Amino acid sequence: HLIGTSSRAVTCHKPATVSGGGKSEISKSISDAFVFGNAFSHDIDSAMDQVQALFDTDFTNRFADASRNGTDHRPVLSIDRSLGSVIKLLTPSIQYNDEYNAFLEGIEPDVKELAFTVKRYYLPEWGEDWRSHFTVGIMNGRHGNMVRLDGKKIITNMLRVGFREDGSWRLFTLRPDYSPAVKVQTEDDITASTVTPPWEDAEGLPRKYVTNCEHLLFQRPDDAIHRGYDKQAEFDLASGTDTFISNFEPLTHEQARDLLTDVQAYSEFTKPVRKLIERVAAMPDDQSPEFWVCSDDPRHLPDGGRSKNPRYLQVRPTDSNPELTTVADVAGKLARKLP
Amino acid sequence: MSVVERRQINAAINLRLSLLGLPHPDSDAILVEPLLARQRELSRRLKDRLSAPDLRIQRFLDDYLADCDEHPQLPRTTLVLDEPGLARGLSLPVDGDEFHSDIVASYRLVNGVLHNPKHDRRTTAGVFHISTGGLPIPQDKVEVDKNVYARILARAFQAPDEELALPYTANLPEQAHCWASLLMRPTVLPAVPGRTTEKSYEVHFIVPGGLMCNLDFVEGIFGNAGDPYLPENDASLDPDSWTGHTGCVILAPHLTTMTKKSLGMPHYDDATERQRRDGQCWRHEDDLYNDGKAFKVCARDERGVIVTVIADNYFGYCKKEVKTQISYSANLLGGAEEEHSGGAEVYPAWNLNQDFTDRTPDDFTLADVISTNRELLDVRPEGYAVYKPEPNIVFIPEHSHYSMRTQTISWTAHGAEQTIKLLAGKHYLSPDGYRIHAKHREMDATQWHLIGTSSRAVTCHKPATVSGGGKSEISKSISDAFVFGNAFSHDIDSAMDQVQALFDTDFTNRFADASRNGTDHRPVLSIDRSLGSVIKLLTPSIQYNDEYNAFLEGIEPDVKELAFTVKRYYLPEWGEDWRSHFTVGIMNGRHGNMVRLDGKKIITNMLRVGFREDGSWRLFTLRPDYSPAVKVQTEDDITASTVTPPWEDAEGLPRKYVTNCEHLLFQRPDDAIHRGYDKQAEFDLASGTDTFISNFEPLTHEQARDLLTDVQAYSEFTKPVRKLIERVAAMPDDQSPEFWVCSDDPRHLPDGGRSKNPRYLQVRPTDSNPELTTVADVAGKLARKLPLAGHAPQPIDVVAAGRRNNPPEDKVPALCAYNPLHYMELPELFMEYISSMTGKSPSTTGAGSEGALTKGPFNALPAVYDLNAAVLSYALTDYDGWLSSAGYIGPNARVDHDISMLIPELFSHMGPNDRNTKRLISEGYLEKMQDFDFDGHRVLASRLGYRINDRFVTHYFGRIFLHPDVVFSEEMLRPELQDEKIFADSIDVIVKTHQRVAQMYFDDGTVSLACPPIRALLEIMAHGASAEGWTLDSPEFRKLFERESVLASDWYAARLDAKQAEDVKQTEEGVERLKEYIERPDSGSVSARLHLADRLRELEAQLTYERSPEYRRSLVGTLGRQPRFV
Ligand SMILES: [Mg+2]
Ligand SMILES: [Mg+2]
Repeated sequence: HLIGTSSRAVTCHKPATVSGGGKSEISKSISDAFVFGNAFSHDIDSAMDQVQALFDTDFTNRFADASRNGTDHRPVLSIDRSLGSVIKLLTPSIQYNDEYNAFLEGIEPDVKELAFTVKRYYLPEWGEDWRSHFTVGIMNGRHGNMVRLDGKKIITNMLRVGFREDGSWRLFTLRPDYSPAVKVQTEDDITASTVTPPWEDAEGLPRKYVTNCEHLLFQRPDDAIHRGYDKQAEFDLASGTDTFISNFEPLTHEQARDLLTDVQAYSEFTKPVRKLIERVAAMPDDQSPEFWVCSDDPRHLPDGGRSKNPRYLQVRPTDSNPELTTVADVAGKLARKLP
Repeated sequence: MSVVERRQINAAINLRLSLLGLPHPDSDAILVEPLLARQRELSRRLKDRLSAPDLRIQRFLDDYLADCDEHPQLPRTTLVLDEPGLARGLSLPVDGDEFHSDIVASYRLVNGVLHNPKHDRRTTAGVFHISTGGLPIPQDKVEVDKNVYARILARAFQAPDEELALPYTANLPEQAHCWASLLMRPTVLPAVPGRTTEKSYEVHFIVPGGLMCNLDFVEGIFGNAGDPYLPENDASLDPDSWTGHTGCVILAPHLTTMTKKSLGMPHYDDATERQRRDGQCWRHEDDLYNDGKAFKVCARDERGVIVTVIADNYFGYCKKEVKTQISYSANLLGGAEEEHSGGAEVYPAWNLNQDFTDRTPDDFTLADVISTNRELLDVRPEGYAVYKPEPNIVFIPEHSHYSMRTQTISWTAHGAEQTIKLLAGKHYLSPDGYRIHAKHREMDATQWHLIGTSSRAVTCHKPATVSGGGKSEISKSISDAFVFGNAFSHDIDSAMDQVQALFDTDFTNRFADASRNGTDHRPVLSIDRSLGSVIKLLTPSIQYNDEYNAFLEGIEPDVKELAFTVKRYYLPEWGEDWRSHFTVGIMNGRHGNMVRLDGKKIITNMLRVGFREDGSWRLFTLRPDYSPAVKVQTEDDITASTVTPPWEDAEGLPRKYVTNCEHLLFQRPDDAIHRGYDKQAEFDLASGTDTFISNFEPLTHEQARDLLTDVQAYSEFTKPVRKLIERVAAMPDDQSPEFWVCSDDPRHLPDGGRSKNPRYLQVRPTDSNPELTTVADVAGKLARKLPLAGHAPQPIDVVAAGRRNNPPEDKVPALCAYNPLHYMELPELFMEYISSMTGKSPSTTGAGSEGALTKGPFNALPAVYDLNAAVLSYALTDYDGWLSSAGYIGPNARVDHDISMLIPELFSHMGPNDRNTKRLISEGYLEKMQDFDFDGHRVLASRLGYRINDRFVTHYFGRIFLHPDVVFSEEMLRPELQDEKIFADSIDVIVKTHQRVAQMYFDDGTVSLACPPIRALLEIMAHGASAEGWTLDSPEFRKLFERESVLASDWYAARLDAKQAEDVKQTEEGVERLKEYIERPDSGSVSARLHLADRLRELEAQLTYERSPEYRRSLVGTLGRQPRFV
């Protein structure tokens, strides 16, 4: 699919944030927080009948301003109607009548989600027949509930917003047209800033401009002890050769050869760490370096546990990914008619 | 291949072209030149001297064609391909990557070599021509006059220059024109210890240089026998491994422009009805031979020399001709068969979850395994051993404990508990061969479990299977067919409440044998109770009592599956709070329905069994403990087999032993055009660099770069093809090879479409995964208490022929009366084998026929030879004839090959007694097909034999599927419920085809050669009754097929008398051959090197034994030899 990225940056500043308030999280991409589910329907044929009736609805007289009614005649599956257009069309709005907003409230959330799904995947090659591409599977002769597109299950994107009291996740579906925002990190821990009138207009509203005083970030991969979870730290710690690492346990060649055949723990690491364990395990005992660090083994404390403050100097995201940084700079300059 | 290997082949090629005086590239030479000048001069003094194999061929032609206008003489000077690889290097220009002639387009590829012949497809209509003057000609073949054959064979050696041009020199200032020859030794009789020596016949391919790619093709399949001029390669000087038979194949596409008139064939007015039927006559003087269509002409008789000329270069003709000549040698040799079959040694496997304790019987100990093969074992101090020829095989003491959680194997030895690490990639063999290995799931590399594979092979054999009947699927692994779904629950709380109630059930008083009650007190979630135990615990069984099986039948299917899921994933760490570990997701504030283990969705294994009428897949859940059976492929297309008393017991019931005559498999990846679908083909076509590929489109570097940037198509390929496209895209324009082949782009046809016959030569699975083949052989020998070193063949266990079915269409006949699995007694089985009906090419009377045992187009001999030996291989062995269904079950239940994949898994989970058809019938698992009236006409449905019922499905498919009672609907088990008319029409088509095929045996008179069983069957098929008035129901007719009848018969002893007489004749000929050769004065040097002195004494010892009545008694239980060929 296509991703559209606005060139209009909304630069966010997260100051004066206590420990555990989420200072570094503001520049961390939300794509890794994605949870993937499927679409479930207790009765797909009764659901597609309401979707078909919803498609056959005359949406032209929906606006609160009378001058706007009778101007938009695009059907829902029209090529001239984007996926976002259909989402706004079926969302109660101030611009819509009470006649229409009351009608929108009466649509089942199961039906609204299926209507968006048909819109997302409709191909004009299908013509009038779109129901034949949306079925439910039959398992052991019994009808299933997971909606399928040409046999294949439909995959939905979700994010967690808090936990229930019983500990289970509160998952919520993202809009079909939502895509993770692109973040260009500008600050992490030590920030130098200034306030001036805007550099492009001395008579404008003053602004704050910041830079990062640090060229390497002193990261604490707390949850890297859970193999496969902290993907970034696992890549940072395994794929480098000059990484400054602190509060980790020094591991030996034989320890890497033992972990290589620890099939459970080995299969849980992300691919960068699995590669690192392979390379170390293949080293003869006379080949240097003598030690290596694994992302899931912090420094063993003499008491018995392990250090809760593992650390390493991380290359800044804008330097490890200079291309996307250039794209944002070029795009942001076009947005402001700047050379 | 490496650049070094390619320069060595080119160097060997240059030496041989220089010996023949032919032009060759100019690229130490001072060193070999005096040797070359010497060998040339020795060669011109002996010029036009024929090698020993060519002498047996030429002497045959000179005598067989003694009364003809022409007396064809073989090419006296040829380019002899005495080493493997030469034909590969010669089939492409030395300096270029592309070659074009009027018959082939050849390309050097990144992933191998590509050869597109003039015709992309094989045909059968009027293709097999047999010369008169030899053995009888079947009714379906084209009859060619002996004189016309001589004129054809004479013109076959008059080849034009363009056809003689080697591809090796196509870009050189001067080209090399020559004939090329390749000697091969294809297997005809397999080796069975103490029973038969592996015997092969000898074939000599003699083709013009422009057909070099055909020599590379057959050399890869059947091997290279070397320089035929050397005594080491003379089949007659080692007669114990020779069948006494010689084949010859000439390829001459230029024969397609012969006129019938120039060949002296009669005009249509002067020709007989057989000649008019066969096109062996002309009308206009411009009429081409065989009306321009492809053809091969063939001459052979009882002497054992078959000479075939093929006028088409499509590679299928070459391998099928070798198959024909192997079948020709088998019928003339006796005691052997050539089968159009696939097969595999199938070892059943189970998912053993996390913990398993070894259960080795008392007659199997590691102490005995060590002392029997201690020169092969490195005994470790902890008390286990490692197989030194393959260190990944590890022999574990009996009664050991396997744990996946702690990842250990523990036992007691040397008065101490021993613990070793359970490694992934090792094969832990119990003293009886039972294998434990660690594996992670396909959809979750972090989910690990133990796999247990039985060392007790159920060796499956799939013969007489028409095209589309699933012949190759018998050996394909069912792993890639797995469909993965999730666990579903309408209400997980109420379901877990019923599961907890189920766990707190008193299960100890469950048995029908009341003395077995009160003995098992293990809870459901006990460590001492296995996952399979819980499944057997909740599965209705005849071992349980009436009240308990009713209690089980009252368990809802969801609760039963959830109970198994709780048992599958339960951990003793959880204690008694297992409920909290199973929940459903809350999405948008609404409770979901996917059962989740600690938050993660549970993944379930499923298989498709057919399609609904709307096209949707019929998915069915597998038992948690089901794992795909291990399949060691043994056959595919060309099978040499024999029937002897078991090699471990001369008094035992005779068995069949098979081997594959092919070493590369000529695969046709039909569905490779659907990217990602055919994972095996896509891996084979992309991961290689030496693959022989045919009927694919040659692709350029630029086309790889365009495909690399086509995100949709590129992402749909499997990773191997994606990696190949990446590599070719990175290639500059100055880097060779210039071409490559993509698995989804077959050869583009001149008429717009693409070829439907894409082909490549596949390395056999037993050769591409040699470690697993070693594992099965070691495990199988331990299961039989045999030493690890030595040939230990496994007999066939199950014979499950496949059958293609189809619903009726406007011109296609109804062939859809069979249900998933039929059992046929010998009479009904051989009406199927004789007919081999298929909906493809349906004639005017019913349906089409592939001939007897599907060898119709691959048999130069009367089919009745095969039928006599085939009927004996079932009567002498008590082999049951099974018949699986493919394509359709009735007119409306399409199943494709879903059931073909299920048959090996089904039988592998059935023991010997389970598969015994006499108790299956008497216990109500097999229903006899009954005749019925329809529109006043009696529908003879009884010819279909027996079919499985739902009791068979519930009991034996219940060992694979979680809910077996729903895998097959009633319309699928009793297909007449779909449409009675279409069912009656199918039987009518079957009965009418039985008539047409059996009648051919009367038109050509070969029915007079049939044994009494086969003879009366043909009379019944063709006329409605035998000469004695017998129908299929008559007890006198059916008793002819019983074992005690054939053993006590005179026609069987006559086959055993003929067998002993022919073996004595071959040996005494081999004795006179060696005596003569050693008594030559100049042959003393080779007698010392080849140990011909010892070999002659072995022959004379073999001759005395073959003459004794002791050898005649050992022949009882074998197929014998055809007593008369006319
Ligand atoms: Mg700080
Ligand atoms: Mg075949």
